[PDB]
Order: sequence, then C-alpha cells, then structure tokens
Amino acid sequence: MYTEVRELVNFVCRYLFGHIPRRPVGIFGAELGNYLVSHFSSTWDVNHPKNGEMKRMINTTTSLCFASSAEEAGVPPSDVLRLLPTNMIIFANPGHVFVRLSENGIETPIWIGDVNADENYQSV
Amino acid sequence: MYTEVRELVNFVCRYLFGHIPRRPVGIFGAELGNYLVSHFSSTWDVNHPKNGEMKRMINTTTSLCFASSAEEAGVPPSDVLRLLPTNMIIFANPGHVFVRLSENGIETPIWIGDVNADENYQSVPEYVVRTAAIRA
Repeated sequence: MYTEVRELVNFVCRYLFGHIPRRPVGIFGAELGNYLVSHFSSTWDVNHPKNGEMKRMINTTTSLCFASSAEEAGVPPSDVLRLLPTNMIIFANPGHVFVRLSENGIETPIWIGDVNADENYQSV
Repeated sequence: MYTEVRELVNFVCRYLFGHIPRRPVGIFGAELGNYLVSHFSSTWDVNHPKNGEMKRMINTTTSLCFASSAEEAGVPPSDVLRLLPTNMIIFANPGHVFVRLSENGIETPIWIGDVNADENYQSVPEYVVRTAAIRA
C-alpha cells in the first residue's frame, strides 16, 4: 500500500520538479499521498489486486484531489493543473501502479512489485 | 542517500516493468541499489550536493553496473541491455537525481527533495497503520 502510493505520488510530482519549488512540492506530495492512502485502504486486497481497481483510479481532469493537495501546499491549483497532463487516468492496485492516456491508447507502468513490498518500505 | 538511490533504481526499472518478469526485475533493482550505495558513499556530502557529482554519474551504456546487476539477478544481461536507453547519463546528488545529456545540457529531473529525506517521517493516520499491521 505505502509503496504503491509513494510511486503514484512521485509520478505526479515528476511533472512539478523544476517548475515549482522543492518545499511546496513536498507538501503537495505528502498531502496527496495521505488522501490516497486513506481513499485506498478500504479496498486494498493484496490477495486480489484488481478488486476495487476502478474505485481507486484517479483522473487528472476530474479528481478533486489534485486541487485540494495544491491548496494545502499554498500552491495555486492552476499552477499544478497547468503542469499535469489532462485526461490522464492513474491506477494503483497492490503490486501495480500504472497510467493510461485514453487520448492516445498509451499505458505506462509506473511501478510493478511484490504485493508485500511494504515489508521493506524505506528500509536500508 | 537511500531515497536518491531508490529514485535512481526505480527510474531504471521503469524501462523494465512489464518486459522482464516481476521477480528478476526486483532482484535487479536490489542489486543495482546496493552497487550504487557503495559507489556513492565515499563522496556523498549533503551539505554540498555537487561535490563528487562527476564521480557518481552513470551511463546506461558504458557503466558496468547495469550488466553486473543483471547477472546477479539471473537475468541475461542482453535482456536488460536492449530495454535500457543507449548512452543516457544519470546523476544522483543529495536532494537531486536527474538526467543530463552533457555537462552544458539541460537537467531533466528524476527527483528533487530534502537532502535529509532518509531521516524524515511520513504522516499516516493511526487506523491505517493498525489496518496494515494487522493485515501483515
């Protein structure tokens, strides 16, 4: 769960790095991940990754979570939304984070791993 | 340190995901991560991120860490060789992982953050934490 959410968050933040200063991007990412980890928890079944998949997916054009995380970071939501591609759908299931661009029929695997990877979440 | 290595490793593995099976990719990333930690440790100075920048840079074609990490993971080095971009130069500094095609060229950011992210803590609601814990 934590692993997947982090990879999702960083994917989104990679549109922001270099454009928006480091500290508010960090706060934006933190708040986004907190929203996601709570919004995901109710359906996260590592024994059936696709279960709740469509309940968990977010849209860069219609999900409120991007604007709300931006406000928390003291960043005008228009600044983030200008930098994020439109009509981009992002999925996070146990072991699999990926994004689809319906405008072009392209999918990108953001992360694939063990559904129990949290066992070594930020370990050394 | 470990944050930056993880971001570098995951950058490289995003070329592999879905084209190399899950288990070998995971072992490749672990091995690459270990090599990088060793390779980065003697010059890593969080107070001066650029110090040692050149010594740390890696090249997807000419740096042997990719092939040897493949070998260590049972994956035929050719399988990884073909999936990675040719002659990409990747830098990892405190707070800053990025691609640069030449010393004068643009840095495309891979990750930017606190030089001390390794020591930082991510806020998670108690019930989420208990819920995860109980599931493991």
